[PDB]
Amino acid sequence: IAALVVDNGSGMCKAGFAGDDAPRAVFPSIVGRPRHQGVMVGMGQKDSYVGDEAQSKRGILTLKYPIEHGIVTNWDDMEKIWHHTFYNELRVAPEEHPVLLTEAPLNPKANREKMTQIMFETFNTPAMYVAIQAVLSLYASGRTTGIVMDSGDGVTHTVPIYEGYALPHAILRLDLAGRDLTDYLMKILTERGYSFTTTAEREIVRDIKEKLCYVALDFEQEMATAASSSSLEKSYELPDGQVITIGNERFRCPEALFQPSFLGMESCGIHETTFNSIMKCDVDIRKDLYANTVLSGGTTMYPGIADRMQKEITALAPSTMKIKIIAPPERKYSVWIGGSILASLSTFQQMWISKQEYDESGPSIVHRKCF
Amino acid sequence: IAALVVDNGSGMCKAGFAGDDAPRAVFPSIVGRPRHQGVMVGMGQKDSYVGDEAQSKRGILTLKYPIEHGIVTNWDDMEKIWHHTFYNELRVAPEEHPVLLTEAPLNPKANREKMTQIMFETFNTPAMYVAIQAVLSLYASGRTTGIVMDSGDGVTHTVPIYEGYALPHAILRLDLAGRDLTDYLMKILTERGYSFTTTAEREIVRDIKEKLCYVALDFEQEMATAASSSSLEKSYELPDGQVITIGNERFRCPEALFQPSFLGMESCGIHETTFNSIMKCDVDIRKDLYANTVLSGGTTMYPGIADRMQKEITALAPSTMKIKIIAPPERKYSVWIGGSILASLSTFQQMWISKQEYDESGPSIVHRKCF
Amino acid sequence: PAWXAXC
Amino acid sequence: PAWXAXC
Amino acid sequence: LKIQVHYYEDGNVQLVSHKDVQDSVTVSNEVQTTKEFIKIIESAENEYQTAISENYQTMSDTTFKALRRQLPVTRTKIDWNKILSYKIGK
Ligand SMILES: Nc1ncnc2c1ncn2[C@@H]1O[C@H](COP(=O)(O)OP(=O)(O)O)[C@@H](O)[C@H]1O
Ligand SMILES: Nc1ncnc2c1ncn2[C@@H]1O[C@H](COP(=O)(O)OP(=O)(O)O)[C@@H](O)[C@H]1O
Ligand SMILES: [Mg+2]
Ligand SMILES: [Mg+2]
Repeated sequence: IAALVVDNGSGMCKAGFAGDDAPRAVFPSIVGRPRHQGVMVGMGQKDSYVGDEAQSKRGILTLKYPIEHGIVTNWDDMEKIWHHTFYNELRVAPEEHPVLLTEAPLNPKANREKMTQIMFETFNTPAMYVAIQAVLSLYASGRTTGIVMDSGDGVTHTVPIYEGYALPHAILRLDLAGRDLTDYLMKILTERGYSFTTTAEREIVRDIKEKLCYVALDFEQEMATAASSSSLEKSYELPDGQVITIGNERFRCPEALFQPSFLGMESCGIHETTFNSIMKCDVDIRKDLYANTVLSGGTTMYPGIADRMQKEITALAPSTMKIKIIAPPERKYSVWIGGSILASLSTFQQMWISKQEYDESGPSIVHRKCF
Repeated sequence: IAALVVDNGSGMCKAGFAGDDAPRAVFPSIVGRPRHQGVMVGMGQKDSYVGDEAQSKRGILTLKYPIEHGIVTNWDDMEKIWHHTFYNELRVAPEEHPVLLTEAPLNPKANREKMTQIMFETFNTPAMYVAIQAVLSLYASGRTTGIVMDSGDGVTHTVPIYEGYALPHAILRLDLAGRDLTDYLMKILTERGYSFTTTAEREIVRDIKEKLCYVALDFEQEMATAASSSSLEKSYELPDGQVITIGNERFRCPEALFQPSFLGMESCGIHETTFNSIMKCDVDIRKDLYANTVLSGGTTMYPGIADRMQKEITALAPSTMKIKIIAPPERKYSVWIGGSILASLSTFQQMWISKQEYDESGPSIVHRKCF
Repeated sequence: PAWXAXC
Repeated sequence: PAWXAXC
Repeated sequence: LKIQVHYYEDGNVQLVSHKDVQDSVTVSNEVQTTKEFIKIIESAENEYQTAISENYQTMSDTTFKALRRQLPVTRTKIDWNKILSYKIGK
């Protein structure tokens, strides 16, 4: 039987069977409910739409993300996401196949506990493992020594991993993520009088970000150009047909990854957290990391972010280093791909916790393997 | 005129006139700058704040320590700490009283010049001296021989002082201290779902470290008890009124002082660096030292730390050497206390570098001493 | 409706 | 807000 | 120039070393040659001691580490369950 691989991303759920080269199910991790009383009873409405359903019916629903910064905040909402993942999106009985769960680094013990409990007892999975997302990210490029800079909708994190072993004390988390950049995008679009408030409107702003924002290579000269010619500014049209112009705002939004001060976060920028994790690594190995900075997760998709990460972390490194930013295509779903790779293998076939083990030993098996 | 005694500690600056048995000023050595714009211009708001003003204003300031690990990082920030010490904390003109500066052993020779030049040329001190911290500690403890284990916010220092002299060859500077220990508390709190990131938030964690945390006499026995029963669990509520619930974390943090492995530190633990220092001595003085183990500086305060230190270092020494741990109260301040005594000696009143001596010799006064 | 798009 | 005492 | 040290309190450690020096000089006066030869001896012995203290207290830690490490590449103590089970990738 083929194990099931699920990337529990904060914004989108990527899932499939082991050995697929790309995820089968790729959908926004949304649970919806209706904002108004239902009146055409002959329609036969259902009380909570999920995934692409909620995104289809958008403006009659309140939209809930159950995962905030990797923390599962609402469990019955997340349980419905997994129910839909299994019975509808993949069409499989999860009690008959082993399951691979991705998880974010430095995420509290209880999240793994409740994930475990729900898998082993709501879905009765037969065997299971929970992988540190960055491991899978590095593995996805086929390399086995580097530092990963992961940056999803909910978490940005830096993990050094050498000869395939992680450095746990040298990990960093920064919660400034894709949602936060959507937040700041609202605020700056408000300057040109484009207000967006409802969750539905939030999704419009997410769409806008995903197609007109880009990482400026040279912020000062760019912003001087933006104050000198309209040629850097362009437009997009709403689901309401009307056009909206995105301008200075284009670059100002993604600039925040390097300047978290712009969202009033004192926390260091992504170039600083990568550097500050390399400098937490043992003095020997820093070279091996500089040739192997791998980017992963969807907010690493901004045009020019690689160029900026390079030209920035260049300044943080000493001169005479091969500072090479590994930013391929498929970085989008890389984490999942790595899951599928690792899942296919007899060595990893030792790692999966048997349901029976958990059943007999309680949470005491997972309380170890979470490190 | 009476002398002024100043302790340039990593975390808190302890200061006051000589002969006194408690310092007249005790404050966190912080330069705190604005995080945000001062819109209410009528406040008379400051370019930076210091000490208890910064700690009151915590929520709106970027808190920078000018000493990190043990070295001054930015001279003008330290210079502000000193200016504030004189004019605000003590309300005195530094031109008018002799001055003593504490200093760490093996601090590079140029630092002595910078301190000396600032104290004469910025602050016009009428006489000056610079002293090895650790000496003052034993001196304050009365005894004329022993091994110091001094640990504040930045450096753990071990010195065997014999016939009233530091033995320089035996001095084991250890980069593990209070600040480093604070970081690890952040992580073990994270396990249970509490988060803290901003440099303001760091100081909140410091308050917790100084209250709930303690040293267990034997690690897994205690931990097994804690894993069995919630009896070992206590609480402390943040400025935002929510209680934190804490058990297993309480002994786990300061365990690190015995296990630098927990933080990936290559250097040995606190008992270890003490032994490892003892063994370097002229062999005849070994027993003179073992009866004379002296603890000091703020990190030495944790409940059970002395009893643990005894059971720990007893393993390393050959038995029947009668190892004894001097750890009464008031050891929070032994270093500054020592200087206050030293500055009361009539011979020392002859021995200061005078203002007139520096005004003829400049910083070259130290070149006879520094080799 | 007061703003440009949006309300 | 996610976090138990922080976000 | 040669140095030899032995310690044996419980186990044993030994230091063994040589340096060879070649130089060229010019001859002027009895006082000046006296001073000059001494200056060379002074310089050579003080540099030789300076290297053998200051370099060996740091660089020997790094080369001895390159022969066997103090903590692993992970900077963590190894874990027997994961070490038995996980033949981690090439
Ligand atoms: N073309 C794009 N440019 C910038 N950001 C993007 C782009 N496409 C997707 N994203 C961001 O990727 C984030 C989610 O990526 P992903 O890692 O797949 O989901 P999750 O973060 O939940 O695991 C979203 O917040 C979205 O803003
Ligand atoms: N009662 C206590 N419990 C735990 N930690 C303490 C206590 N008192 C002081 N400390 C720690 O000692 C550190 C500073 O020690 P101290 O030697 O007084 O400062 P410095 O070395 O800068 O002079 C602080 O970071 C503080 O966390
Ligand atoms: Mg993700
Ligand atoms: Mg001190």
